[PDB]
Amino acid sequence: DSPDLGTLVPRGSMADILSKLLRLGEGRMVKRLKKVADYVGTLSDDVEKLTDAELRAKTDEFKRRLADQKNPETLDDLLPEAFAVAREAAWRVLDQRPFDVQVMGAAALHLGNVAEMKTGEGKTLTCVLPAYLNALAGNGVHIVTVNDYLAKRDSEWMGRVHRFLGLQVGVILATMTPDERRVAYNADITYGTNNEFGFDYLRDNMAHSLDDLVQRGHHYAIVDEVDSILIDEARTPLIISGPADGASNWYTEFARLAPLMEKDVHYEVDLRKRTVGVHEKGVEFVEDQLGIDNLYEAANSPLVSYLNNALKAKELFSRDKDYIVRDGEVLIVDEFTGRVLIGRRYNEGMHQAIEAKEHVEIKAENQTLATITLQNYFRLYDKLAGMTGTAQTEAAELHEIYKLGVVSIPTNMPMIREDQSDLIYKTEEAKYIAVVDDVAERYAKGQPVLIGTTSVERSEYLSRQFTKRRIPHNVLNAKYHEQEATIIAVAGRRGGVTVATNMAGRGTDIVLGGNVDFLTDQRLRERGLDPVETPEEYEAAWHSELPIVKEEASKEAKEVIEAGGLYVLGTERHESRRIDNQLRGRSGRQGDPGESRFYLSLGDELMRRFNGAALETLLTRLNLPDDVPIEAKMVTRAIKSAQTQVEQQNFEVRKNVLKYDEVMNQQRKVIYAERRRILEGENLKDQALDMVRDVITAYVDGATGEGYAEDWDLDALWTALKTLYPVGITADSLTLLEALLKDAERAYAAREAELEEIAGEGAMRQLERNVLLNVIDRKWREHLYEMDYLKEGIGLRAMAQRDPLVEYQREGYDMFMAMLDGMKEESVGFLFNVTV
Amino acid sequence: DSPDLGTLVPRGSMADILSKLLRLGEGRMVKRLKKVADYVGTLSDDVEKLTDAELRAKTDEFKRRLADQKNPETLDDLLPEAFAVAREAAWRVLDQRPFDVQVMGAAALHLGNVAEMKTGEGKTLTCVLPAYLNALAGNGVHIVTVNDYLAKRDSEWMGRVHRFLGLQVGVILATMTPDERRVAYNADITYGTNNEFGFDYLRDNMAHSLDDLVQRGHHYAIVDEVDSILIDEARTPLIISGPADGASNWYTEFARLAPLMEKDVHYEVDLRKRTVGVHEKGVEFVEDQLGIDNLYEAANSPLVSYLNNALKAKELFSRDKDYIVRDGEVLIVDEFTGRVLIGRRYNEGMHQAIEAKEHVEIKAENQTLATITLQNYFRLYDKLAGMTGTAQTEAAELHEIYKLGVVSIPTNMPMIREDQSDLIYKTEEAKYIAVVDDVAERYAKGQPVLIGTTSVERSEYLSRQFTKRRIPHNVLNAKYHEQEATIIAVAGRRGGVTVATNMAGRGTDIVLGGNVDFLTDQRLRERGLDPVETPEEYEAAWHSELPIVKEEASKEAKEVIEAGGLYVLGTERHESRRIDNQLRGRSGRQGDPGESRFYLSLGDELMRRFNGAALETLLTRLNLPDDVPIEAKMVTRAIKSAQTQVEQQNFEVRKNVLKYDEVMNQQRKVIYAERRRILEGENLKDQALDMVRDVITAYVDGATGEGYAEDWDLDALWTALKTLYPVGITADSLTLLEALLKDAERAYAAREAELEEIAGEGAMRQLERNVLLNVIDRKWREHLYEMDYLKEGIGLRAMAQRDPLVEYQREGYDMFMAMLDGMKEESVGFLFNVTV
Ligand SMILES: Nc1ncnc2c1ncn2[C@@H]1O[C@H](COP(=O)(O)OP(=O)(O)O)[C@@H](O)[C@H]1O
Ligand SMILES: Nc1ncnc2c1ncn2[C@@H]1O[C@H](COP(=O)(O)OP(=O)(O)O)[C@@H](O)[C@H]1O
Ligand SMILES: [Mg+2]
Ligand SMILES: [Mg+2]
Repeated sequence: DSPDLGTLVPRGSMADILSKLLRLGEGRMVKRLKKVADYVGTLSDDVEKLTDAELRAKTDEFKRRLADQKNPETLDDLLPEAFAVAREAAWRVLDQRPFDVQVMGAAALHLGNVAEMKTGEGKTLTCVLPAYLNALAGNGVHIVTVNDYLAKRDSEWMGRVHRFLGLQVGVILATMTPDERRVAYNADITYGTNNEFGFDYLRDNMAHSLDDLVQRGHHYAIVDEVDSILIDEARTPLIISGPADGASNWYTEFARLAPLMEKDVHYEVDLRKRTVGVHEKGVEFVEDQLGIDNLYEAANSPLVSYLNNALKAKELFSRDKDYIVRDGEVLIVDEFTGRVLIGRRYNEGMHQAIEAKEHVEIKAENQTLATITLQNYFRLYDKLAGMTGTAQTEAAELHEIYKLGVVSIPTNMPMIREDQSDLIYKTEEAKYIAVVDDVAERYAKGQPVLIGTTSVERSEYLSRQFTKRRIPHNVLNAKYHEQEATIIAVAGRRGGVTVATNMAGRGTDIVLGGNVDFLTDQRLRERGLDPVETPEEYEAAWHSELPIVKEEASKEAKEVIEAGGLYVLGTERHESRRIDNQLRGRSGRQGDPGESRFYLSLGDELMRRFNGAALETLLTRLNLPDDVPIEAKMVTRAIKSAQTQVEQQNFEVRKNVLKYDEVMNQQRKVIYAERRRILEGENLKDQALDMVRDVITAYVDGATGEGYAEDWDLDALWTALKTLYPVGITADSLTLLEALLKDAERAYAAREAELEEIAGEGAMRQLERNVLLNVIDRKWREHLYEMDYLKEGIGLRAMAQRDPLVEYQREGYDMFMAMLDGMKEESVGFLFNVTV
Repeated sequence: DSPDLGTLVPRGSMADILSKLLRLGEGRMVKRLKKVADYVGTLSDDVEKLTDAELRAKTDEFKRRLADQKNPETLDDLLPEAFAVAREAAWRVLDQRPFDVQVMGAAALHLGNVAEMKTGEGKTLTCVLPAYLNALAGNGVHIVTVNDYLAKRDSEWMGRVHRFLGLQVGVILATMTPDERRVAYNADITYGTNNEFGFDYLRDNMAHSLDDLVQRGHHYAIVDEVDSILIDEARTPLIISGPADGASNWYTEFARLAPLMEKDVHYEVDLRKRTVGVHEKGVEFVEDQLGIDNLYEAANSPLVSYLNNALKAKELFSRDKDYIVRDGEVLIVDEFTGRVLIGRRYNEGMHQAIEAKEHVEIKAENQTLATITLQNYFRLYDKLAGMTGTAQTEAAELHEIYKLGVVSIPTNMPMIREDQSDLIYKTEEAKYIAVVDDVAERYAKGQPVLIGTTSVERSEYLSRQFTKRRIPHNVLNAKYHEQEATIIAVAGRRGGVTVATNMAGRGTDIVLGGNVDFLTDQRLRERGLDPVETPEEYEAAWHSELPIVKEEASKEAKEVIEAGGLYVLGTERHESRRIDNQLRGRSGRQGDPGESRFYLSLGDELMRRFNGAALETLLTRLNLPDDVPIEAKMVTRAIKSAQTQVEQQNFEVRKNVLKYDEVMNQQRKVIYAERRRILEGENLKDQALDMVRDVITAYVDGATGEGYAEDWDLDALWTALKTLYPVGITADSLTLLEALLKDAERAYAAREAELEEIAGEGAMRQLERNVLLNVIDRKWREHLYEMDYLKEGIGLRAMAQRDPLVEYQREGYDMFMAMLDGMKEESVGFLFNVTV
């Protein structure tokens, strides 16, 4: 809630107004970013006149200035200086100085927006400035790319600038161990994919020791290719699944024991209150049958809950009345119509209790162990930003889900690509002869062509046609990234013909005459050089190799420009207009001439999903020859409309994935926070004592309600608490909650001192932490297994009278509260009686 | 507009009130209809004491009473008596007496409604009363059934009753010649299919001589199976198509000739007007090249138009500016977009002229020669009625399209069939072993089964199963109707197993024990007897052997009854709920016990067209086994919704077929009427002269236009007139509309006399008829070809900013008026100049 008169960088309250007018198309924000970039530009001389050592000393100066409480400075205060330094460093290291528009993009990233910068504007380097600046705070910065090849290349390439400025830079990769990740997350800047960041988030919240955590918070994430990651990939959650590792053998054991026990001798049934109470005689019976002294002595084995469930199974649920058994499944039926309520299961281990009671073999299964959606993962960061060539069409959603604004950064040079209209054909057969014809003409003239398809199979067909017309070309199937980048870096040379299935070679700019940085780096690699493993040698060869590559390139650029620039030829439409435009974008970077054009057909995958075949019937009936392009409003509408439906379907999937994830995101916050407390070694004595109180309170309550006299049930209450803790007073002594509470409170004091007797100095503090973590992990895993089934089956309730999401929340939250209550009372049980 | 107090048969004002309350479900109509049946019932003694002869004579009595201009009586007055006579007649002939409820249905038919009568209620018989009554009027009655086997069996079966009462009954069949047809249409009652009645209508309106007409008007049609014919079959029109009859060789000739002709020597071109005029020298040139004396001398060759078109083609239309040529197609392109205006051809034979000009092969083709939809066909009758077991679900459409009301006739015995709710399975596999088990159990109990499927290939798969299970059975594939009747007639016998694809065996009632009538007829025939070829002996055999047949059926019925009556097992749903119900209705006729049930799967054809796949892989994930019947308000909803959508789609196709047909139906009423005038011999001197008058006016109109002084093209006006007729006043006669018309009339009076010398009195009257019919048929055909193309392509020029149907009408009527104007111009041309 700040002011803004004569502040260069906009602060909070002004920054909002500026984000508002973004969505309204007014573009005042660009005027501002331009003012910032300009200013940074006037600091050029200051840094230009510095020594390499003196430029590197700037980092320590900034840190110093950010810790000064006598003379306070914020990252926002340091932005102009820190940018100027990074900009001059890049120039010295890479031999490329961030353009005025890169500095604009940079400031947008620092302010927490998506900078929309076209293909070829230099997003990779633009990134370095806000990354350097925010790294100074010492909390770490995550840069997200779309695959491992790219995270590795950026971290290694920009890492040179950061390491020069004295920062450490790490990557996380799929192949890396926990130890290796820990080091990478300890760097000042960490590159990686959404897969790696989120899975490490998920693993961390499963870890059984604080030493094993790999990440260190979610401070700032800059998402390269935001639309691919935050929109497209967000349709699908991150899931860790594994063996349910259930209590199958205890279920079986208690289904076996339940019959042997006798009604009203060993246990009581509250016919009315839906409840079973184990008697003194019965507790002994089970104790004897198991060779056991107390029902809570075995770690991770809640025998009380198993027993009670087996008895509830035996007495309160009737086969053919309440459920039936079909093919190894317990299936719940309704009242006295008795129809199979497909999907429903019983709760809190009751279902497994019944399965065992009906001698059903109990299913060894896989289950969810941890999840999060990309949306809720990235929502974790205190600051979020992103870069892409295409974001304005995703703006509303970026703003709703992520609170991310989108700024269109002006292009460095005037964009002059000619983007041609679709050529539409009645059949695939005809489209491809027209495509191959074009390619053949372009190739004769030397103009490099990029052909995009949408399946490997179609790319392979085109490959075969090119081969038969004798046009040499490569096919890139989005399979081997480093390999394919190698081909793409040279795709913009004369005679270039390159087929790219799906968006293959993403992230490697197709620079006319050859991508100069890609190739310099590549020559350096084959000579044994490495930005990280042999940095001095790498840098010194870079400075002499770059100028040579640029020449034998670049005069080649002159020839390609005359040939028309890069020709982009699309073969079908993608699931979105956006992705189509991404392909067009590969041509005409940095002000180059270029042309783009799609060739479509009524027999394309997309059109076949919809009305394409009807249309081709029609046109044949109208006598239009196959090789005549179609220009008709109705067919144009039909193509637009097929793609727009796929877009909308995808949007609704995303929206649904996120809706269902919110329910479980609330729940894991709580659970994950508890696990953290324990892993951190917090003193849990008070929480332990509160649970003890909480459980004894509910028991007393639950047997105390009305009548208000001796006319009550003290025998049920005493025996039930007896297994929970060593009750040390009589129902006789007092012929009440406060009484029972001091006894337990002092029985806990007794138990504590026992643990000093056994393992000494604060050993009760360690028993609490151990018991709770074990209890939370077992109970939460079990809940997850139950929640799997609930997601699935709820769909199967949908009507124009009930919203399925409401129902999933009510039942899913009920389940969660019941889980918490059970977590409490098993904890106090084990706390009192578990073997050490 | 008549009264109702004291009137037995409701008419005019009252009948309507009674139709309204029908769509409202009050059933005062049924109450009225039963009052009529009861009255007819009181007349039973009166007809019972009559001899056969006396009863045969009642017909001449009624006929004489219907004609009596002094003691007037209507069909309504005669209904009670004529019905009592027909009833008694059926009893004597058939040995079955119409039930009270059949008489009710009969009355509903006379009143022009659909009588909804359940399967097994005796619709074939019901029909005889209103058919008899209305046939008395002498105009013909058309009874429509669903195929040739049924039209022949009904005509020969009920034809016995009518023949007994002095009437002739005919059938039309697909095999019959026009002479045979004519005889059948001349009978008092005529049976046939919609195919035959409708195509006879199309041919009649193509006929070249009155001798050749087969039909004699559209007086009363009773449509048996109304829902099948007026709803279901109404989605597709009746088309007679054929070779376009090419003027192809003249097109080519004039394309060869146009080039040898010189601008401003042989012709002139008005560039501003899109017009061409052929000079004296040009007329003569063409004449000499064709060895002809006048371009109007050859009947059926409009040489003036061909020439004129060829000359427009040469001068006014430019290749690669107005049109391009592609795979020997002439395609129109716009001014300087140059893009193909797909769907567009040139008008009035200009297109062929262009094809010819470009030496494009003039493709031998097919076109519509005549059409009408079933809706417009049946709208021709003065009175319409119909019968079916299932019509109320179609009531709104019957009422709006045909003004038919729907009356549910109460059933003769209380219906007691048990329709079970559907059994839904995840996979076809599980459904089909589930089905085979039911059938096997039923077969073992002896209970007869009808198993409905929905494709030949599924019936065969089921057959192959049955065989492997050792269950003898028949597959009826809706292919050979008479053979399939033979089998179906005994399907309600013990051990009976009958698989019926689509609605196989439609029309043959599955009487428990055996359809006794069917069997009696069959037994008589396979000894050589025939209701028509051996009438006396057939009848003798019938009264003798029905009782034998009935006795041995019937004691067999009694067994089949013990076993639960007919079991109907549907295997999948049809394109409508109505049809599902037709299949169910085959069981439990006449008060019999019976059971129906469908077995469905998420894998069924119907479902695979929507979401079945998804539901199955869902259910699979919920671990629901395959043999458990799915009982979920979601899956029930899905199945209903899939069928409801196919239903709605059919309905939209039907409503579309008709709207587009309205336009062309109005055009053919006019053309058919014109053709009729000429076939009938009408004196057309007045119209001939009006045409002459019209054309000269039209020329004087165009040529005199505006400007008014000296500036007038008279030379060019005369030349255009000259080719039409021998103008006998030089334009210098006066130095104008009036004088021309008067000269034209004397030239015509001369012509009328020239014809006299060659043929004699009436010579010109016949020439007029011959010339007009030629001109009409030829331009109508051409127009039909052009409308074909118009309709195919109209959809292609559209939006949510224009209605295709409006533009179709606008363009279609425009072509039509231009066609008529063309007919007049050419007719006067031929009238003056044709060779005799
Ligand atoms: N300011 C700069 N001066 C010269 N070249 C630059 C500059 N910034 C980036 N480049 C080059 O432009 C090319 C595209 O860079 P990249 O960061 O991959 O762009 P993008 O991700 O925006 O499509 C790279 O070869 C890079 O070396
Ligand atoms: N009133 C009647 N008395 C006895 N049998 C009848 C009578 N009317 C019809 N039937 C018999 O009932 C059966 C069904 O006849 P049908 O005309 O095909 O009924 P629908 O067309 O109504 O399905 C036939 O075998 C027929 O001979
Ligand atoms: Mg990039
Ligand atoms: Mg019938």
